[PDB]
Amino acid sequence: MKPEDFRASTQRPFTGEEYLKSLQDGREIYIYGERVKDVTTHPAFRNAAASVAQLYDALHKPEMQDSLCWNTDTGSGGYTHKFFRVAKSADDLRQQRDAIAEWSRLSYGWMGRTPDYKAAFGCALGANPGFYGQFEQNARNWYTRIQETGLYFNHAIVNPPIDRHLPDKVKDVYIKLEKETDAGIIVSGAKVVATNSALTHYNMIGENPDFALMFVAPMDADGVKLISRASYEMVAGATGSPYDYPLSSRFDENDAILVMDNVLIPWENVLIYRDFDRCRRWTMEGGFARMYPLQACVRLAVKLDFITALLKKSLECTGTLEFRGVQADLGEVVAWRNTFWALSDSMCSEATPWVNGAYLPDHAALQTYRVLAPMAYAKIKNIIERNVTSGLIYLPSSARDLNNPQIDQYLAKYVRGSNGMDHVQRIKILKLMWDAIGSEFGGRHELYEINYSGSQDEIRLQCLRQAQNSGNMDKMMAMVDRCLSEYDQDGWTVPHLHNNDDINMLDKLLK
Amino acid sequence: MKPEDFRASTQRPFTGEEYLKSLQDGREIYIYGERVKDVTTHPAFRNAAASVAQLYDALHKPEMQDSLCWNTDTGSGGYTHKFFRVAKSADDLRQQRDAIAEWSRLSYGWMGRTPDYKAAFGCALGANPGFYGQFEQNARNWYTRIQETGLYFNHAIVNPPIDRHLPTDKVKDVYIKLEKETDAGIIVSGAKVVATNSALTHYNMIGFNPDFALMFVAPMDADGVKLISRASYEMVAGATGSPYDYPLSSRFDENDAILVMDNVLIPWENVLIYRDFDRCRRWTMEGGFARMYPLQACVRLAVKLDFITALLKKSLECTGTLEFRGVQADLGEVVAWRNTFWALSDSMCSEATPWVNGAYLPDHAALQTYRVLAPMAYAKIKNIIERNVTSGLIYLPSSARDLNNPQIDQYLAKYVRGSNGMDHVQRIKILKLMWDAIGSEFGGRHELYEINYSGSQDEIRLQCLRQAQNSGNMDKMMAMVDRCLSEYDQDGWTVPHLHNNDDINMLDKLLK
Amino acid sequence: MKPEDFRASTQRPFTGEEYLKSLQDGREIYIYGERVKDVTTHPAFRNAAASVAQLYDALHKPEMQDSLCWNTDTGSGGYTHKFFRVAKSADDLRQQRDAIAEWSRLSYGWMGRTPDYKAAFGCALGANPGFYGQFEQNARNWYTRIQETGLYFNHAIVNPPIDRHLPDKVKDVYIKLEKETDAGIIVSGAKVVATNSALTHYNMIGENPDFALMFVAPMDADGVKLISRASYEMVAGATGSPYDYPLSSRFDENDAILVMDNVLIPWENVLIYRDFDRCRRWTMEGGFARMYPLQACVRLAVKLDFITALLKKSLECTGTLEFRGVQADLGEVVAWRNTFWALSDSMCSEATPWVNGAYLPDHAALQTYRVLAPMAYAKIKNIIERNVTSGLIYLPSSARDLNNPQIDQYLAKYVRGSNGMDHVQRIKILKLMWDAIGSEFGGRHELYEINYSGSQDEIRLQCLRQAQNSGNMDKMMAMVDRCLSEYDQDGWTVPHLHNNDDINMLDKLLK
Amino acid sequence: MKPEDFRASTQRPFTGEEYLKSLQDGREIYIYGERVKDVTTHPAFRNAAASVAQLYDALHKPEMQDSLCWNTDTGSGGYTHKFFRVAKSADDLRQQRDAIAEWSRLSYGWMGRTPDYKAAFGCALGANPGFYGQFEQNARNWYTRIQETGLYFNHAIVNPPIDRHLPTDKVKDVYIKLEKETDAGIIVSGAKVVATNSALTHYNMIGFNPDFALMFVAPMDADGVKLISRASYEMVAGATGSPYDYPLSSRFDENDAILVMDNVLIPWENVLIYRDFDRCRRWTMEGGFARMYPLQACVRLAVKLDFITALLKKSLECTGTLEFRGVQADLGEVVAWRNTFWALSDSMCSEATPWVNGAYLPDHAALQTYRVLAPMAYAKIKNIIERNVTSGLIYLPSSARDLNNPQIDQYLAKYVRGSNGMDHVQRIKILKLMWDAIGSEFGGRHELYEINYSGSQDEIRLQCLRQAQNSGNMDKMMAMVDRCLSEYDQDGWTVPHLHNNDDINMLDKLLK
Ligand SMILES: [Ca+2]
Ligand SMILES: [Ca+2]
Repeated sequence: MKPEDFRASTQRPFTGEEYLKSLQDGREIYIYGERVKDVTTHPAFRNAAASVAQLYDALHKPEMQDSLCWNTDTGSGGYTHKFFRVAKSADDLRQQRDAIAEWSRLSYGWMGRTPDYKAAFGCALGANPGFYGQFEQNARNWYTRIQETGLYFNHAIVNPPIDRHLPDKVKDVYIKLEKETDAGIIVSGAKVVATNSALTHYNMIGENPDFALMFVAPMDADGVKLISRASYEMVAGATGSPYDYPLSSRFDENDAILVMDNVLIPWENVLIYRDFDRCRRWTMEGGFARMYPLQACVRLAVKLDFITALLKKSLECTGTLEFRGVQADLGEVVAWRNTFWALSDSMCSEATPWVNGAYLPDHAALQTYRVLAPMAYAKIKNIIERNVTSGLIYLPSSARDLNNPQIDQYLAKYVRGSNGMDHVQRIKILKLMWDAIGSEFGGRHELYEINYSGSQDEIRLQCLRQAQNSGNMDKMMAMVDRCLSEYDQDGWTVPHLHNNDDINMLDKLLK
Repeated sequence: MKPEDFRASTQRPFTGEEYLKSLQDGREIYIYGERVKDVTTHPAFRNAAASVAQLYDALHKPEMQDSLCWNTDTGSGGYTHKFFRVAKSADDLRQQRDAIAEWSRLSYGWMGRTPDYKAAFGCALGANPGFYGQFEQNARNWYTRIQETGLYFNHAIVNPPIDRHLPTDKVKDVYIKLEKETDAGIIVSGAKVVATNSALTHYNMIGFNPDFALMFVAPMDADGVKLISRASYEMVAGATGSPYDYPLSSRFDENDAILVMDNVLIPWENVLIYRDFDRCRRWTMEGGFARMYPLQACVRLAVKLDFITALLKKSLECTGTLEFRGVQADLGEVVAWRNTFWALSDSMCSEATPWVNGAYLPDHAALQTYRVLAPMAYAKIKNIIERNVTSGLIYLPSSARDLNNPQIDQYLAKYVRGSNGMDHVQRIKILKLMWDAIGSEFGGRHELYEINYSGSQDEIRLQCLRQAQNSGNMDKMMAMVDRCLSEYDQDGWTVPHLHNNDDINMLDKLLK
Repeated sequence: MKPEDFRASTQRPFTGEEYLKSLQDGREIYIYGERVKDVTTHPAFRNAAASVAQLYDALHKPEMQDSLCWNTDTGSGGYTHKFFRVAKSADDLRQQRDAIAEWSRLSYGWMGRTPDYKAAFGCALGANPGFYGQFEQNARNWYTRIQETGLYFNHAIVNPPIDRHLPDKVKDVYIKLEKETDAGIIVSGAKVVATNSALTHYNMIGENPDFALMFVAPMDADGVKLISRASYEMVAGATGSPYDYPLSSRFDENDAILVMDNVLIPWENVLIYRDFDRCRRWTMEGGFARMYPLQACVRLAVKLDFITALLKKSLECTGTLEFRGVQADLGEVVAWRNTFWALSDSMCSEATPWVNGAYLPDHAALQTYRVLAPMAYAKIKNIIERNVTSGLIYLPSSARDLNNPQIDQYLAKYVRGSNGMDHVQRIKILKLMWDAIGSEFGGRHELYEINYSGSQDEIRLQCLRQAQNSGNMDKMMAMVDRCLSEYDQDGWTVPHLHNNDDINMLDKLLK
Repeated sequence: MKPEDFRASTQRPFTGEEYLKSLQDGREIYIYGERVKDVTTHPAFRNAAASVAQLYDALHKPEMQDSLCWNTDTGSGGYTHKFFRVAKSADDLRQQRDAIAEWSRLSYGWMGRTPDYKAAFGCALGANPGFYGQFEQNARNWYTRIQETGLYFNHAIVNPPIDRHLPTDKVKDVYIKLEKETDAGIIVSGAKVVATNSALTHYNMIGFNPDFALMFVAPMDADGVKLISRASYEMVAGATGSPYDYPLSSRFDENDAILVMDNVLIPWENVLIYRDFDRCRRWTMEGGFARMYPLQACVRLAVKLDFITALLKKSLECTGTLEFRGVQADLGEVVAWRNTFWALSDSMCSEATPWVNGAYLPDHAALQTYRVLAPMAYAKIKNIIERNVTSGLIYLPSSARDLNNPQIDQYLAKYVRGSNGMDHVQRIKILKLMWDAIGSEFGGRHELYEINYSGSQDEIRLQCLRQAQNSGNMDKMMAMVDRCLSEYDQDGWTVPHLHNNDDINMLDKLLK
């Protein structure tokens, strides 16, 4: 059974209930040395699964449909989330920017790999299917399927480590073509950082041409397996509570290892085959890399709306918000929050036509978001840590402490909010702040924001390459060349400026 | 004679020639212990004056007029720089953004107080004249005047220091204060500091016991108006250097002066706020100028960053270090900062809101963001340049005189070539241009200017916070946090879609 | 029964066994809404208690005694840890510096509030007992007791928050004298950030003179209670393993709220009584503030030895240590690690005589350590996070994954060390790094290092005040004043320099 | 005539007068397209020459001799600066540290290439002469010479740029290379860049196909030795300023030149390494100099930070902002950085280790730490100053000529007073001193110098890592991590004092 067959109607994406039923497919997932029977009921994934299901439910609410949905461009007569359909103007991109922000607000910016992230990949297939040559019809069909059903795609792109001392064994670790058959291709290898793949329907995977592949793999195919990292949702449930870990308990996106063990990929799922030329050209010509950072920038901007107000609430509680230096530190967090919204505005207003009527967001703004976000996030976290100087480190252990009157009587007296809040509300706000930055979930989120789109050198190199490839550097260079042409070793070459022959005193001085 | 009377036509702003003639008035400027006889010929100001004159000439050039000008809204049938006329849409602001960029490119982003800077003040007077009460007609007339003529306004806003040990009488006399009220106007005395490029301006706007609660326009040639100049990088570059050695110092120096007002008569036609503490306190928020000028400043910086970015790339091509991954990454970060200020200027226009009388204001959050980011970005970009041109800047031959002496030149031709194939003349020229941008006294002054531009580091951050609070932005962010908090309590979830931990919590079994 | 009565001998401090027995005293501690019966057996404290007991055991090992111990100066004929006795030379301080480093190495620098931290307070009482006036004999007796027994002292100094809108109620939150009796004083209030107080014997607590107090409070006195924060030791035990959380499982120092509810403090335990003059003078004259940062700097330097080598091991595993930029980032961590050792060298070599033959470490070096440590620690953590770009975020969940052959077979193939390490060793190293920086314990440690001795402005202000009070600023100022005296508005005032009258061209130019 | 023959006595180093006479030789220096006739009288070098002469005079002053000098170890019965004689204990290094600080205080930390900088090279030759093989006696004789006379040595180590597009023949001719071997010595050609203060030195040490594998001593007056100077901040300050306006530029400028060697004859007595790639590669690690000079550099910077710290405090007293908590915190951080470099110099001496022939070397880890921290600390301190003197530096009156003109001076007396009660003359003087330290072209050059001092940011960090590895420090840190790892495995603790989690782990009960 195909995931899309769980829908009661072919004219709309999944509802939350249909999405949850579609995950009960015998996918192979491991956590804590055991196989997961059902992701929708398992204590490590059930609330994250319920959080994603809320996004699907919002598409069917009349009050949210103007902001979230458009009709499909397929002629099916149905509707879809705006970011699942190819943008054909700067205004289309702005409407998609707002639809992404509306979905991101349902997780307060904490879910980074929701269905709209890879919906940009579906749009890349639909806008430029001709790029894939003999696999053009696969690109067209996959765009149609993703758009109409609201299929939850992810990607597994980071390669696993290689032992430099191994013999043959080295060329077996990476995703490699092992056999070509009539039904399709047989593949083996692994990809790391398969973020929230336990809750997805499909994963896109991308001098020996056997390594030059791009294909779609279903989460329930024989040989497809996930090896999970520690679950902050399960730990928060087993040893904490929603009051103590309000983000860990519902928004944890498990960063897994995606294993492919002798997996048959049907020809209908192949996009690039034994083609080093198309693989090298895909980052620049495919469209996806020129589209997804719009989603990521908006998602971060929503998370920064949350962090900014949460920091203000935390400082109202500590009473340090009265200090000039504290207000200045909060003001800088506000400036960073404003930056990411302004970048998303520029991404849309400066959008350019691409191919087949499609529009792409401003490429310089996408690269800028990638460079600034790790620095802004690390700086904002340091600002929070140095401003809530004492308030976070000694928080009572549990909601159980508030529910024990022998303990609660002291918390009511000694842990009140400076701005008049009762102890229950003060502790609640500070626990929410701690889960955002210092819990294992908070620590993982920092590592995620810093390393998301690559190393610090790599993101800066790609920002430079974009300025060069777009012609931006040539235009900046033309201005410097003009400045240089206006003078030489003999003086000005322009008539409006005064030469120094009448005022230079060096001949008279050095005579 | 009024400065506008130097124009041969009432249908356009000054040409460069007319602007230069208008500066040959009774202005009283001191530098190096001497009174300046004529700013347009004096070795400390002549090239900076010639650089501003080029901006005026560009307004009348067919190849530039399309990007720079619009017709006046006064019914005169004339034209003006787009930023001298009130914006009435988001598209109007984008056109003004482009017109500012075109003028800023004529100085490669190095002149920060050109006439378009205070043209936002003229627009503030025109958009909201009713704010000034009995002085409403002065606001209307000044808007008309500035717009049609392209008058070069400036301001001196920073108060001078006060000795805390002097009597209460002596400390009060230092600030701008009303001395006497007459039939012709008001008599004022005091001083303002950081009167950047006031030597080349027509008028200065001066603003904040009601005798201290004033806002007025003062001509640069009024009796009792005097400027005490700082050291001239233009004059030093001319006397001991050359355009080759100091290519920016020699033409774009904007002298940061002390503006003195010694018993100056201000006619009633030039008064905007009079003995009114309420209007003075309300002006930053309601006047409009503070909500307009950072659009000019952000664009000006973005143009300077276009210049610095490519100049850094050229310098690294010469040193040959551009082949290193870490060097390319450092240049990539400069590119990201350059991109940021352009993206902020895009948002300022696209997110513009209606104000009063059909006027539009740029996005206020984006103006505050530019003010906070610019000092950090500029200091970081300068550090990136310093640590990447590790040797190339410090030993540059002294002078174009070294290149013009064959005995010295023959060794420079052999040992100081560009790594990318440039001859020594071009290699030294590029690196001297980079040094003038960052390490010369002009380069050092520019860093101090970009860092301290719109106030202290705490003040700019406080104003960014105040804007989020006053606009309702903080209330909306707070509504999202309040919604998160309402979804659970000390007993569990308050929303039905999430699973409570009663079936998995192990603390009862573990404890007791 | 007194803690010291648990020792089988009066001529040596506690052994580990005797220290553990001494904690079974009916102290009142809460965690997870429940009373703790015994800290030595409770799942939230038992390993942290066992870790402290190892320090006591090391004092009795012949192989460690040259580095750890000296004879007492009390005439008892016994021995003690070197830092529990007053230093009387620069060499004494250097020997105490080495003894602190030896004890700190037993927790790899992760235990910040071990008995040697407050041993500096015992030494402050012994070096200057005359400061306490009528309480001089209490200072002498407490120094003797702490030194001979190796009593585990802590301090509770951070005040709890105050609700600005409360009426009377405001002046009840802080530690305040409520009654003066023949036996002693009655006190009430609370102190926050009582780090590892669950494992201590005593805590030192320090216009209305009822608030101007300094006294010693036993952990088992009626009305003395601790309200604990979440236990990373218990969470690591319940949902993890030593392999998964190797630091959280044995070095967690619980940051508690210390409550004093109508506590009788006997006159023998009072050090400063209703004396605003002595309270204000104590930071500058007491000695403790001029002593404890030697312990803290050494402790951090040991933690940086650990982090530096752990980062190198982690980069060997990822294989990125081959990159120039990665080696430079590691080199900076090395430079920070070297700084804190160099500061501890200067603290000892530049030591000055104080009172009664006692020596104090260099005060400028103590203030410098306090300013630099938050910046260095935040920077080192950012270096680690941006250099282990992928390796930390997807680590398999558990030692249970390695013990399941179905999962282990893929980890053996795809998660090997780049430098030839097997997957078990690669995962182990990276989990150790993650527990140091990203676990909740790692997050708490960052908050601790940043905020330890106060806000960022406060530590910088105290560094400035030290330069001014010591005469250092006056000497730097004398050099600037000399530079200024060498010229005036007319030229040089010194004869060796050439005036510019023969070369100044301004008269000729401006004529 | 040899430079040492200018001394009236063989029992002491040069006096200031004798040092100045020794510079009036055949040295060939160019500046501003002209050959310098006499460095001691030329307007670009005369005060820098006079500043170095004061250091030599201080060696013979009773009030300073106690801190600066020791007897020679040569048996001559004379004395020398402590840093010119091989250290044979940790206490010897502390005494040399203090002698360096005393000399550095005479320039307030602004002269970075004074004679004590390369005196560490003389000590490297004396401590390990056997390293040089057949040139061992040259090493011994040069140590004796440098120590007894106080010869001013320097080095030019940075190679000049090479055009990558030139033929393999042309690119090779650029670097220092052996041209011919004769009976008298060797003929060399090539160039070195960043020859800081070479115009005022006696000899330069020049070091790294075996023709390129050389180390030798070259006198500044040898035929074919030429300097091409950078712009002179001393001359510019003299021609267009005054000591009041530029108090550091006017006396402490160390010109960063290009050192050219055109068919120079180097006598065999001056050769140290000849056509030996093995000795050239080993010299950084085994020579001793690289393990000695950073003690001088760290002390010199620490003295400059004593100056900057108090100068910042004086400047903030004048602006009156020192009353603000955030301003006091910013000054407190500058104090912490100043304290760091002194603490590093203490550790360099107390942790000194024995080397060869009884010689001691400062702690190597502390030298590498100083190199990594100094560029970050200096850039941060400069940013702190710039953002805290928000207005005070940018508008300073142009000249002492303004104070000497009563018409201008009367307004400065009223409007430019110090907030702490200082008169305008003292307020402007302090702020001009601060500006010359950070924003003048001299201040800009000093920032570039401190940042790029001992190499690129990656290179200094790599050398810090290599030192931890080569010394065994990394192995010892690794032994601690290996011990932590050995205390547990995938089955639990391997140590008996800790409790395993079998009784509390809830995963079996929770899963399956
Ligand atoms: Ca006049
Ligand atoms: Ca000669």
